[PDB]
Amino acid sequence: MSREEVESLIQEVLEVYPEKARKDRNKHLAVNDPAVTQSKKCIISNKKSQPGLMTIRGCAYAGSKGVVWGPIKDMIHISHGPVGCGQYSRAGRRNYYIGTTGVNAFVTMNFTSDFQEKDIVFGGDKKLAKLIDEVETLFPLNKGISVQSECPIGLIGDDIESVSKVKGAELSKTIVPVRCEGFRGVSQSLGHHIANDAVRDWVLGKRDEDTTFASTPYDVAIIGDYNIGGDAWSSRILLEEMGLRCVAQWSGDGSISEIELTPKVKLNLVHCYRSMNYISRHMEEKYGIPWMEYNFFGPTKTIESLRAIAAKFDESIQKKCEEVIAKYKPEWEAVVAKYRPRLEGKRVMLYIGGLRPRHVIGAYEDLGMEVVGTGYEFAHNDDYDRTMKEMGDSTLLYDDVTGYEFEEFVKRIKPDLIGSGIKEKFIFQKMGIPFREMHSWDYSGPYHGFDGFAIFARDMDMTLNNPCWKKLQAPWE
Amino acid sequence: MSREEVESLIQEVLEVYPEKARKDRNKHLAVNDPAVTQSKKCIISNKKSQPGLMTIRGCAYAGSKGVVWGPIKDMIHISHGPVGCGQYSRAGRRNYYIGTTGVNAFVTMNFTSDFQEKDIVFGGDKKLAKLIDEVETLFPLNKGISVQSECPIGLIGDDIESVSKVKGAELSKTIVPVRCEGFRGVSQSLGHHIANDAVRDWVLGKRDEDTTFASTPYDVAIIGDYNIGGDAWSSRILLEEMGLRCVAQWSGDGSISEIELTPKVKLNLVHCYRSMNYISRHMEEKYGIPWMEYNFFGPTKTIESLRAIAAKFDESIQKKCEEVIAKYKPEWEAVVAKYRPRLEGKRVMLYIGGLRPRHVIGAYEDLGMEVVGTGYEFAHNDDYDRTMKEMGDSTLLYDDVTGYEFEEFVKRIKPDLIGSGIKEKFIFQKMGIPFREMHSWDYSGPYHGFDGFAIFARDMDMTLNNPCWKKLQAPWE
Amino acid sequence: SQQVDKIKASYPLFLDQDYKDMLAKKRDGFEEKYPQDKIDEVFQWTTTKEYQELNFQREALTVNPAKACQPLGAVLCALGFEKTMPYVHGSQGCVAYFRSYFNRHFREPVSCVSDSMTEDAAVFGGQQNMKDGLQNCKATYKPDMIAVSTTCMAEVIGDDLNAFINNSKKEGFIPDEFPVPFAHTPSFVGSHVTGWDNMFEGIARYFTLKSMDDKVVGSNKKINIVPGFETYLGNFRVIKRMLSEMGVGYSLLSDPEEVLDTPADGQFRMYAGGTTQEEMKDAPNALNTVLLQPWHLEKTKKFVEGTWKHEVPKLNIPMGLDWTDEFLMKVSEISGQPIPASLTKERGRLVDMMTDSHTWLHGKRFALWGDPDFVMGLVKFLLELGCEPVHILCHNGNKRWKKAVDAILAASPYGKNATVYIGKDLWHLRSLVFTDKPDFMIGNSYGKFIQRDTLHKGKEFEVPLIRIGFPIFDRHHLHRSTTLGYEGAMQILTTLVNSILERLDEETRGMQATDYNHDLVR
Amino acid sequence: SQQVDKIKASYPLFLDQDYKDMLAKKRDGFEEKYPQDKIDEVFQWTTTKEYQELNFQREALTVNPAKACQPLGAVLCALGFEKTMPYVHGSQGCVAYFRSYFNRHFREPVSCVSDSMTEDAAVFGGQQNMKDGLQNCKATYKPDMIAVSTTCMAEVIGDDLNAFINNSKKEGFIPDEFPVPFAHTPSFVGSHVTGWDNMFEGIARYFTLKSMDDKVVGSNKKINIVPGFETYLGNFRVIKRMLSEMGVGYSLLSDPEEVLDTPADGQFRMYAGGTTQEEMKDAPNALNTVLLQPWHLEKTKKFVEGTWKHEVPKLNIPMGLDWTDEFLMKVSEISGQPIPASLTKERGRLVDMMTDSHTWLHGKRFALWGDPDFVMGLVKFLLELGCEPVHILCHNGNKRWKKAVDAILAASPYGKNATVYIGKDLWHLRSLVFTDKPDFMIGNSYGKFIQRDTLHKGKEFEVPLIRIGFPIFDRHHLHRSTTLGYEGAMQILTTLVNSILERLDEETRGMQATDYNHDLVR
Ligand SMILES: [Ca+2]
Ligand SMILES: [Ca+2]
Ligand SMILES: [Ca+2]
Ligand SMILES: [Ca+2]
Ligand SMILES: [Mg+2]
Ligand SMILES: [Mg+2]
Ligand SMILES: [Se]
Ligand SMILES: [Se]
Repeated sequence: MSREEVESLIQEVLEVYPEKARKDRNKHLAVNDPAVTQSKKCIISNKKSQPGLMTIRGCAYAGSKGVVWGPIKDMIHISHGPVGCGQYSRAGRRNYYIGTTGVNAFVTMNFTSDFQEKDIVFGGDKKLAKLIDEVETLFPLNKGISVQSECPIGLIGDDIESVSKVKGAELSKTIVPVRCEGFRGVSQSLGHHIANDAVRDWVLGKRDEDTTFASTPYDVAIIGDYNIGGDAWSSRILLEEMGLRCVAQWSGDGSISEIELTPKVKLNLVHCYRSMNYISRHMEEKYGIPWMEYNFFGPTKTIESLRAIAAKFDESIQKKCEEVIAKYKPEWEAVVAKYRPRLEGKRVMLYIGGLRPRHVIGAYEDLGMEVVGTGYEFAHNDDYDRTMKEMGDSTLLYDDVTGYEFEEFVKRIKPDLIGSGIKEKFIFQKMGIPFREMHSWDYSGPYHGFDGFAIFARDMDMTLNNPCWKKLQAPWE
Repeated sequence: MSREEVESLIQEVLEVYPEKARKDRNKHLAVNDPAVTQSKKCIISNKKSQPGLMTIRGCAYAGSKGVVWGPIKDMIHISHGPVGCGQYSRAGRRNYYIGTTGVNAFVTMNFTSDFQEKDIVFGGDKKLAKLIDEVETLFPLNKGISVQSECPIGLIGDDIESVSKVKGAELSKTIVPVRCEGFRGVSQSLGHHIANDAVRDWVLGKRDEDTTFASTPYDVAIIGDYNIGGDAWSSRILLEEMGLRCVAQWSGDGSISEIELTPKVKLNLVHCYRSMNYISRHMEEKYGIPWMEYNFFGPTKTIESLRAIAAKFDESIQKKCEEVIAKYKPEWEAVVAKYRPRLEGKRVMLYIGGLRPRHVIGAYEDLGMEVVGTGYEFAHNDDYDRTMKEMGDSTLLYDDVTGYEFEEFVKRIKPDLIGSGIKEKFIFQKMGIPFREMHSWDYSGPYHGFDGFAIFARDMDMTLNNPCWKKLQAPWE
Repeated sequence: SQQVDKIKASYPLFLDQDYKDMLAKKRDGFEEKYPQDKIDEVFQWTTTKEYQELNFQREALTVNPAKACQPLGAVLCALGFEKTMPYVHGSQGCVAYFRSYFNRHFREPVSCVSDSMTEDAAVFGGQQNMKDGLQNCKATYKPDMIAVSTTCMAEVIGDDLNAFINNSKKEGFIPDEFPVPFAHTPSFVGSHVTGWDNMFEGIARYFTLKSMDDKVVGSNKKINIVPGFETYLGNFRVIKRMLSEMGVGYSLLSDPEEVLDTPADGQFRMYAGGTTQEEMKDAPNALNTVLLQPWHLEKTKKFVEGTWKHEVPKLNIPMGLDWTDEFLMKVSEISGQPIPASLTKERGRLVDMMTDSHTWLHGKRFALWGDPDFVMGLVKFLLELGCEPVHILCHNGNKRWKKAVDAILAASPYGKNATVYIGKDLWHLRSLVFTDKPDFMIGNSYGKFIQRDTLHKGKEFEVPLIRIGFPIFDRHHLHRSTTLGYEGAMQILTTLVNSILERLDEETRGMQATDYNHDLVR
Repeated sequence: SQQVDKIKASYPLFLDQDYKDMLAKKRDGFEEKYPQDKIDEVFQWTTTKEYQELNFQREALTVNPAKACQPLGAVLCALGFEKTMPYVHGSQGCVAYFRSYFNRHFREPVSCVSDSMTEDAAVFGGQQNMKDGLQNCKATYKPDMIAVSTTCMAEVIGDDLNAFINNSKKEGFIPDEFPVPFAHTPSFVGSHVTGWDNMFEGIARYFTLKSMDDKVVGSNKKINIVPGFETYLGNFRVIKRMLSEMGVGYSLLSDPEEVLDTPADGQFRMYAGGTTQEEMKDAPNALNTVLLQPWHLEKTKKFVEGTWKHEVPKLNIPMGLDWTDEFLMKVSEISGQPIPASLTKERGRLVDMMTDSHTWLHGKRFALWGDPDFVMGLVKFLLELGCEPVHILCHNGNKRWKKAVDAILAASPYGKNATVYIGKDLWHLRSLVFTDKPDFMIGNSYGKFIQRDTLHKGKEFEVPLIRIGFPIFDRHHLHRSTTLGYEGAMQILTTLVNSILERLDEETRGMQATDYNHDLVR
C-alpha cells in the first residue's frame, strides 16, 4: 500500500466516529516516515482513552502489581481492595521464577484484603495491619511485603503509608506502600512509574551504608526483563558467557536482595525502556551508574547488543564477546536456513504494550518478514521516536488502537500474521489470519537471545504455515 | 416359596420349549432336598448342551488354556490355531502373579500361531516348529512352552505331540502338547481333565529321580487355587502362619519348578475339586501323597479348614492353628459386626462354574444371607452330591441353566442379589437386581481367607445397599 | 544452546546443565535464599493440623480466593442478549481483565467497553464519560442495546447511573428509546454471581416495569428460564434441548451460547444469537418463570414474583438424577406437556451408567468448590453415586445456603463425614486436603497448585484435580461440556469414574511391584 | 490383616510387609527364578534395535495381535437388525467368548446363541444341530429373524449352511417364510471385519436377490448407509443426526445403537430398535448406497453394484475435516439436498477448535493401530491437525490399503516420518515405540501393557496411551463417544490436546524443579 492509500484508509475508518472521538483518534494514527526524528510532529500518545471505544489498555495496578512488583519472588504482594483485581491478574503473566511456592516464593499466589462494604465505609487500615500479622504467621519465610492499592484505597482516604511504616518498624520488615490505584494515569504506564518510585523510596537504599558486598569490574544488572517464559534466563546466559556477572534481574525471577544489591553494579542494562527508565535515571543520578538500552530479539540485534555492551568494558570482555558470537553463529544460521525460506516475504501487523512493537522487528526481519503495521497500547513519544527508524516507509502506526480500528485496518491490509494479545487473538483467528500472542508468547518461549530465536522462528512458522488456515472456507461455498 | 411352588415354577418355565428340549431341561432342574445324598436321584449333569438355548458354558480350550495352564507364569502358552480364541481369552481371567511380563513371565500376553487358510489346508506342524524357534529367540527366559490346541488342530490331523517331542529334545526344553480343542467334551470341564493329564504326562515326573529337594514334615501344596485377585496369596499366608510350608500353588502365581516339586510334599490341599481332583488322585496313586478338600470362603469355613488341615500334622501345628484363629478372631468379628446388620435376611441366587456355587454359601451365611438358588455351568454329580447338604430345603438347583430359564427364575424368586458372570451381569442390573460378579470378583478381591472375607463383605454391601437401586422407576411412572 | 531439529522451549531447555549451573550461581551469589532444609521444614509445617488451626483463624487476609467481583457477572449476563454491548461505567483496567478472563476460559472473543473514567472524575463524577461513552459505543459497535454495570471507583464516588443515563438521553447523546438497562454492581458486595443477578434484574425491570397493565400471566403459553451465571455451553444447550423434546414453549432469558461459539469461517461476528428484546418485553405473559440457579437469583426472584406475579417454583438446580426429575416434573405440571419417551429413556440410560460404574465410585472421597448452586448440585449427585463429599467449599456461600446443604448431607448416609465451609478460600482448602486427605478434588484450574503442593509432600499424599467449574484455563474446550440434566450427569459420572481408573492405572503400572493389579478389564 | 474401617483390596493389601515377606519366601524357596540382574539385562535387550530386527523377522509366531476372528463381526452385524438373534453354527465356546468380549466393551447384555456342535458332528456334520438349534432358538427367544454364521469347526468339517437351513425348513423345524440369512465366516480368513462384510452381504442377498425384477433405482428417494463394524454408539447416532439435519431420506442398514444402549428401568429388553426387514427388502429402490468403511465392505460393494446396480461412490470413511466435507458434498449430490446452515456452522466450530489448539498439536508424534478404515481416518485427521503419525499399524490391513495410506501420507509434509505396517502385531509396535519413540500411542486397551513396558525403561521413555478404538475395557462408557463427522473430529481433537496438556502438567508438577513451566493458562 502507498502513503496515499494508507492515509485514505485512516480517513475511511475514522468516518464511523462522532466528531469529538474522530478528531481525537486522527491524532493517534500515522503513516510512518523514517526520515522524521521528532514523533511529536506526527503522532500523539500517552493521553486518556476515548470512552466507549474498546481500548485494549489496562490500568496502573496492572502496571505496578502485574508488571513490576508481582514478579519479585520472595516478597508477598497484597492486592489491597476488593477481590476482583487480584483474581483476574493471578498467574496471567508468565514471569517465570525458581522457588518453592507458598513457602519461600509467592508469585502465582493471590493475596488480598477482599474488601467488603464495612471496609469501604470505615476504611481498611485496621484490616491491613491485621492482614500483615496473618501473613507473618502463615508465611514466615517471606522477605518483605508490598501493598498494591486498588481503586477504592485512595478514594476512601486510607493511609497505607502510615500502616506500612508502623508495621514495618514493629516487625523489622520491608513493607512497601504502592499507590497504584487504577484511577491514576491513563494506562499501565503510570503504574510503572509509581512502582519504580516505590522501589526507590522503600527498597533500593537499604544497603547504602553497607560495605560488605564484594564488587567486580564486570558487575551488571538486567533492568526491565520480566522473564516471560524464561526470557531473562536466556539473556543472562549470554551476558555471563561474555564474562560479566549479572548481580540482579529486574524483576523476572528477581529477589529483594538482588534489587538491594543493584546500586553496587558498574552498568545497568535496560531492555524495557518504558517500564524501568525511571529507576535507571535515578541510579545514574544517585550512584553514578550508567545505563544503556539493548535488544535481545533475534541474532542481528543480539549480536549488536553484545558488542555494544562489551565495548563498555575492557579487551578481555570484547574477546569473550566474539567467542560468544562465534559459538552461536552455526546455531542461529541453522534456524535461519530452516525457517527463513518458509517465512520470506510474509507481512506482519503487531499491537503490543510499550516495548515489543518496535523491539521484535529485527527478529522478524531476520526471517525475511516485513512488519507493515505496529503500535502500542501505552507508549510515550520517546518510544515512537525509537520506532519510526525501525519501521519501513509508508507503514501504519497506531497508538491506543480501538478494537474497531484494528479490525478495519486488518481487513484492508490483509497481513499474513498478527502478533498481539489475548483480547485480540480469537477475533483474528476467525477472520482466517494466523495469530501469535506477543505478550504471553502463546505459552511458548523464551524468545530472547539465541536460544529464544530458535523458538520464535519455530513458533511463527508453526502458526503462519499451519494446515488449519486453508480450511476456513467450506468447499460448498 | 414352597417345594410345590418351585416345582410349578420349573414346569411353567419349561412350557416354552419344543418337546425334545423340554424333556432334556426337566432333568437338569431340581428342588433341593438336603436329606438326599445321591444326586443322581434328583439331577442330571455333565451332558451336552441343547442347541440354540443360550448356554453360558465355554469349551475345553477355556478349561485348559484359560483355567489350568494359562496362569503358570514362567511358561509360554501358545494358542494354536486361528486368532480368535487367544484374543478373547487374553487377560480376561484375573489369575494374579508376580513377574516381569514379557521377560520372565508371560501370563497376560497372547502368543498365537494365527492360522490362515494355507495352515488349514496343508497343516500347521511346520509353522509350530518355526514358531517355537521364534519364541526361543525372542523370549529366552521362558522356562517351558505349552501348545494349547484350538478346534482345527485335531480336525485337520496335525501331530503336535511329534513336534513337541522333536523340538523339546532339540532345545532341551519342556514343550507340552495339549489336545484341548473346543470340540472335545461338552464344556470347560473336559479341558480341566485334559490339562491335568498333560501336566502328568509331560511335566510332573521330571524330578522323580532327583533327591536334592530339602523336604520337611510340614510341606504342602495348594491344588486348585488360581489366585483370582490374589485369593491364593491370602490363603497361603494363613497356612504358613500355621507353620506349614507351601511348596506349590496350582496354578495361580505358579511356576513350572513349583509344579515339578509338588511330588515332594506331604499333603495336597485341594480347593477346586472339579478342576484338579484328577491330578490329586494321580499323586496319591503314584507318590502316596494324601489329599483333602478344604474351603477358605468366610470365617466359619476357613476356621474349620485350618483345624482339619492342622489335624493331619503334629501338636506344634495344632497349637499354631489356634494361634492363627485367635489372631484373626477380632478382625472377622469386626467385619461381621459392621456388615451383617446391613445384609441380614437378604436372599441370593448364584450361577457359576464348578466349585463356587456351593463353596461360597458359608460366607453368605456368615453375613446372615440366604442362598435361595444355586447352580453350575459344568459340574458333575459328585459336585451336586456336595451341594445338596450345603443348600437349604426347597431351594432351586439348576445345571447348565439357559438364559431364558435364569431370567424367568429370577423374575419369580425376586432375589435381593445375584452372583454370576459377565454375560449375566448387565441383564440383571437392568431388571433392578443388584449383581456381583462371582468369577472376576467384579475387579475386586481377594475373597479367600480372613483378609478376603473383609473385602467380600464390603463388596456385597456396597452393591446390595447401593443408592442406585432405588432409582430405576421414573417418578412419573 | 539449541539443536535445530529438536528445539526446546522453557521446559525442558532450562534443565540443560549450563542453565542449571547458571541458576545455581544466581541463587548462591545474589538471592540470599533460605537454606533448603529450612524451606523443607516450613513446607512440612504448612501440611500440619497446627498450621491448619492458624490458617482457619484468619480474619483479615484472603489467600487464593474462589470467587470474582460483581461486574464480571454483569458482563456475562449482558452478553446473552441480542446485539447487546456490555458496558461497564468506571475504570478501563477492569474491562481489560473481564475480557481476558473470559477469553481464556472460552477461547473466544469477548466484547465489552468501558467509559474510561479517570482520577479527574472524582471531582464531579462520571456523567460526561457516560454521555460520550454511550454515543461513541453506539456509533462505533452498532449494538441494539447497551447494558450498563459499574466498577468499584464509580460506586465509591457515588455516580447515579439512572440519572446519568437519563441525562444522556435528555441531551441527545443516545436516542430516547434506545435501550440502556443498568445495574449498580459494587465489587465489595457479594461476588460475580451477585453481579449477574443485579444485571438481570436491571434488564427485566427496564423492559417490563412500566408496561405491566396489559400483561396477563399465562397468556403466551411459555415458561421463562433464567440460567444465571453459566460458563458451560452444554448447559444452555441441554435445557433448550430438553424443553424442545417435551414440546414446551419457553424463553431462555440471557442466552450467550451463540456469541460464545461463533464459527471460524473468515469473518468475525461481534454479536450472535441471544435473547431478543421482544422476548424480554413479553416475559410477564409467561405461565411462570423457572430459576436454574436460585441461590444467586434472589433479587431476580423478588422482581419476578412481586412485579410479574409469577409463582416461581421452589426448584433446585437441575443437576443429578433427583433434581433433573424434579425439574422435568415441575415443567410438565406448569406446561401441561407430558414427559416424553425420549427423556424417560435418557434417564434410564443414566441409571444404567450408575449401575455399571457404582463399584468404582463407592466410598470415594472428594474435596470440591465452586459457586453455591453448582456446588450443591455436585454434592447431591455425588451422594446419588455413593460418593462422600468430605470438604465442600463455597467462598461466596452464605449461611442460609450452608444450612440447605447441611440438610442434603443429612438425608444421606454418604454425607456423614462431610463439612460445608463458607467464606473460606483455596489456601484453607489446601490445609484440609493435607489434614483429611480425600481421593480427589473437583474444582477449577486454581486447584492445580494444590495438587502440586500435595505431590511435593509425596506421591502417596497427592490429590489429583478433576476440572469441573470456572475458570478452566489449562485444558482446551472443556467449556463445551454439560453439567445439567441427565446429559450433564452422564458426563460428570464418566469423568469421575475414569479419573478414578486413570489414577488406579498409574498406581498399578510398576513392573513386578504393583502391576499384579494392572488389569486389562475394569 | 485388615482394619475394618479401611479395607484393602489386592492393591494395596499385598504391599503389606507380611505379604511382601511371604512372596519373597515363595520366590526364593520354590520358583527357581532368573536373577534380577538377568531379568534386567533381557528387558533392556528387548528395547533395542537389535531385538527389533529379530522381532520383525518373525514368520510363524504372532504376539499380542490387534485383530479378532470373523464370527465376532458377523455377530455385531446381526445385532443391528430388528428382533434378530445372532446364531453361530459350530462350537459353543466361541459364543461365550464373543458375548463376553462385547459385554466388556459396551457394559451391556449381548445375546447370541450356538447350536453346540460337538466332536460327534465330525462324522455326520452339524445338520441335526441346525434343525433343533433353529427350532429351539425361535421358540425360546422369539426372534423375528435368525442370522447364521459359523465357527472354525463347522468350516473345517465343511457344513453346507444353505443346504442345512433349507432342510430345516423342508422338515418343519422352522417356518418356510421365517428369515434365516446366513454367511460362512471362517476364522482363518481375514478378521472380524471380514465376518461383518460376509454377514451383511448374506443378509442383503437373502432379502433382495430373488426379488429384483420389480425394483427401480431411486424410486424410494433414499440413500442406504452401510456402517460396517462399528463399536462407538456415537458413530451410528452422528450419521443419522447429520442426514436428518440435511433432510436426506436414508436407511441405516445394520443399526445396533438401541440394543447396545437399553435403559435400566426394571426390565431386560433382549431386542431393541434395529434395521427392519422392510428396509432391507426396499433397499434396492434407493438412489444409491454409501459404504462408511469401504476397506472392509468389498464383498458387500460387489453385491450392491452387481445386483442392486447402485453406483457406489468412492468415499473415504467420514473422519476429519476433508473427508466429512466430501461425504456431505456427495450426499448432497445424490439426494439433491443442500448442506444446511446447522452443518456449515458445526464445521466452522471444528475449524475454530483447530485454530485454538494448533500450537499444542503441532509436530506431536503418534503411534496408532486399529482396523483399516479407522486407522486411515485417524491418520488423515492427524495430518490435518499438523501432527506426525509416525508408526501406523494395521494387523488386518492389506497391500492395496497400505498403498492408499502411503498416498495420503505423501500429500502432506506431516507424513514424511511415517511408516505403515500391515500384518504386524502389538509386540512389533512395542519395539517401534522403544526404538523411535513417539509422544503418545492412540489405540485400544491392549496398549496399556506397552505403556507399562515403556515406563519400566524410565519415566523419560514412557509413551502414554490415548484410548480410541476397540476394545476399550479399562475405562467406562467410552463406547458412547463419537469419531465420525465434525462431532467426532471435535471429540478426537479435544481428547488429543488435553492428553498433551495432562502429560505436560505431569512433567512440570515438580516443585522448584520443573514447575517454572506449571502454567495456569495454556
Ligand atoms: Ca477461537
Ligand atoms: Ca474363634
Ligand atoms: Ca475459539
Ligand atoms: Ca450398561
Ligand atoms: Mg481405587
Ligand atoms: Mg497401605
Ligand atoms: Se506493561
Ligand atoms: Se473353570
